[PDB]
Amino acid sequence: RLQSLQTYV
Amino acid sequence: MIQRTPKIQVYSRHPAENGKSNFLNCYVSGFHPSDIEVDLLKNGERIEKVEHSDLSFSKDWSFYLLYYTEFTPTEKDEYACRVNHVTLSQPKIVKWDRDM
Amino acid sequence: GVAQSPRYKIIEKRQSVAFWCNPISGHATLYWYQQILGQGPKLLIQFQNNGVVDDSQLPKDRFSAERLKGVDSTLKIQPAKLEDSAVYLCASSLGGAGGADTQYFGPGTRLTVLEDLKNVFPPEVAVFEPSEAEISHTQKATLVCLATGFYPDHVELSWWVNGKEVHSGVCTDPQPLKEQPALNDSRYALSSRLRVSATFWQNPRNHFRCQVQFYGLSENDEWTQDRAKPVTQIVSAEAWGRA
Amino acid sequence: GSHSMRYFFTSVSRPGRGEPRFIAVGYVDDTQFVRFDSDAASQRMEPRAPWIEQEGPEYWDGETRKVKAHSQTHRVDLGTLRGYYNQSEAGSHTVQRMYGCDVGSDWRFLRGYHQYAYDGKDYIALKEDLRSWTAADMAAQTTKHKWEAAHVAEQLRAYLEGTCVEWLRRYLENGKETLQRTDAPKTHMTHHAVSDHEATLRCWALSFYPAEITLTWQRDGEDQTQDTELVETRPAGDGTFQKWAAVVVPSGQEQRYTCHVQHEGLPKPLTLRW
Amino acid sequence: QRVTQPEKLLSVFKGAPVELKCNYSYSGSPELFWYVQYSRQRLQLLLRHISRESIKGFTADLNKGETSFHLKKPFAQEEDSAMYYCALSGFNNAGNMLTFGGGTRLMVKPNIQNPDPAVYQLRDSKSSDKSVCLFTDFDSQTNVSQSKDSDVYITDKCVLDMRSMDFKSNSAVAWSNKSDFACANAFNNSIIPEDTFFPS
Repeated sequence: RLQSLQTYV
Repeated sequence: MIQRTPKIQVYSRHPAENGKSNFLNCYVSGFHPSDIEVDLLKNGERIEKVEHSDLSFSKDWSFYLLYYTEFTPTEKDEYACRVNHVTLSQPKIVKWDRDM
Repeated sequence: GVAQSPRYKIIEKRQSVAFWCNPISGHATLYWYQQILGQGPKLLIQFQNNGVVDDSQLPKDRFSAERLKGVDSTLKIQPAKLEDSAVYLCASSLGGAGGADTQYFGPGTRLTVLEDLKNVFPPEVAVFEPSEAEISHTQKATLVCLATGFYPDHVELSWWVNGKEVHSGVCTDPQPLKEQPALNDSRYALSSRLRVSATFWQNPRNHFRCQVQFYGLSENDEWTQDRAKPVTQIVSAEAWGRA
Repeated sequence: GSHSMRYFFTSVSRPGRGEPRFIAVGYVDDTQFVRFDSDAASQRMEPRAPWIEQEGPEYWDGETRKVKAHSQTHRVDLGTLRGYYNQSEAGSHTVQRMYGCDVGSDWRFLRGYHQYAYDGKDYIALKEDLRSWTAADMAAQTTKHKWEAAHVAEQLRAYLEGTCVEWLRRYLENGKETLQRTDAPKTHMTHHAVSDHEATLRCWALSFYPAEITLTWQRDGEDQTQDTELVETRPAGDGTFQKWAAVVVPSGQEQRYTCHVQHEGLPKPLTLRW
Repeated sequence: QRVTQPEKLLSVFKGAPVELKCNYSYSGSPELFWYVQYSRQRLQLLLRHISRESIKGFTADLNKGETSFHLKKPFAQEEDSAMYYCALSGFNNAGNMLTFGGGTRLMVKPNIQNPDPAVYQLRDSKSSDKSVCLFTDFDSQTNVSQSKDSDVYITDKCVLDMRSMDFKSNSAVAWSNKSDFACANAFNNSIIPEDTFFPS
């Protein structure tokens, strides 16, 4: 399963 | 902007037997960036209908890729892998040897 | 903090309008929210850098937004409907995780869309002096200010004593009531209280003023009728202490 | 043994020639099970191993929507990263992200990791406590400050210690026949004359899994990493792996050399002589 | 990303316990927030689940069985009077977008130590015999109702703070321009019988 949370640099 | 040179290995999925259907591999690893050109050659000519693995990479961020195609080794048929990359002054040929 | 302009806006329906938003310096996520009366904020559009992240709950038929350089953003309604009357809030985040982060909100833009401008009225303001009975009973003096007959509900009331704004001793109705509750276009009224010591009220050099800022029409709105055009304006009323 | 799950994200800008290219793969141990390529036709997460296909359609709708979502954020990241380094809009740049969880022989959480890379250089990594960041340069400090304020690590620690290992165990049980096997290496040795007084001995390990293996040469029983040659372990392309190690020895002396194959599918290490 | 705040209004006394409900319905991965907006102030963050933090005496605990994130505090204060908003960041939506609940107004009634309920009459400072009536100095238990006459206007009870004297007081105002309206017959809801009606 992929992690859900969308992060940005 | 970093650059790494691809390492090349040409080999068969199974031990070679003259006249026996097999798979010819060209494993390209350790390179950066990702755009790379890889052809499998029969008697010096590009083999069409070559598949390759999905792009991935190692702990140190360099990518690796497996190119492969169905073939039947004969004793006279030469086989090779030809790779071009921004880290090479000219394409590199690695010939398939039965024992490497 | 987040900046927004303008703070209040009256327009007629089928007209257009543009809101402006300046995020906190260096914030990569920007949001436009719509907050209708009695409801929570509802997201209109979310930007990361200059790109749109979430367009979904945005009426594309009439709403449009832009953040061309990933800094400030403009939202537009063309054309406006009555149902668009709401508080429009923009907000921003540092941006490392979009909305999964603290969101910092601007002050908002209270938009009021009307069937026509002819209903708009500034307030009348009147101060009522403290009663002698209350003085006698409590040795405190309560002044009352009424702002009456203003439409729509676009007022900020403040008290000014000897030329300073005062906050201690003050009580302003959080909401205004309807002057005739039957009507749709009913005018509003509002009250506020300033309570001071009896000695302060008994000093005839002390000057009290009640100040109501009204937000009505702009210089550009067409005005036709015999009464004065009800533009943004400050209406005050004063009283002096008396022995 | 130990087991692991890793995801790999790569995104490559190509200015003047469309959106960046985004590829995602997932592994369990040394076995790929999913892939996604933002240029491929299906626009879907796709299975690369037999056991994952019994998840059902909701898994694939789920994973496709998420992988598409993260394809957009590495797209944005390429824009942002070019600003942080004030590079021009003309050049092609790449972004990589890796993360995963390790599990022990009792199938409990061992460690977790989550790291980011820009143009093949370390940019930011989650430290081993899963609570603080290793940032390299000054542009990374910004990203570190953004992620610190966002509590990204707390969110990542919850995934790595919960969702990740739980789904690893799920995969480990559904893929039992492929993921929990041990194929002992088939071994042989070849001998090639080089000069009239030197000769190459090659020790071969074929058809072994997992990929960890040790091939060592000894002369009269003492380890000899002098005149040797040891190639990188390579995939056979049917799920198994391949390796060899060679030494050049003076002819007439081949019987003094031993190759020792260490692998988990081998109850006892293997000595081979010519 | 449904976020349900069931109660619109919560009214408690200073020093009584506070529980603002919040339930949510989301099939994915959520992050939960509470936001607060004090009057004439900006919407602002109160706390975040994953910070495991307590803010301004407030705690909230995520119950995943009950899908709740209730905001709790054992001793309510007057500075706590504000609007509260439950919010859900939904990780399976683009940009982990945020969905707010409907809001709950929190009113913390003050504790009037020395009540002295009286109704007064005030006269206008400009044009004559405009005048209004002020019910003031009643306890927080006194609720103020409107008037049967819809041409008499009556405002809710409102608390002012004379901080230099440390004195709190409630007040409510009624007026009418109906020229025969009296302060004696203005606040006919349930006031205290000890109410001081100034003589004339």
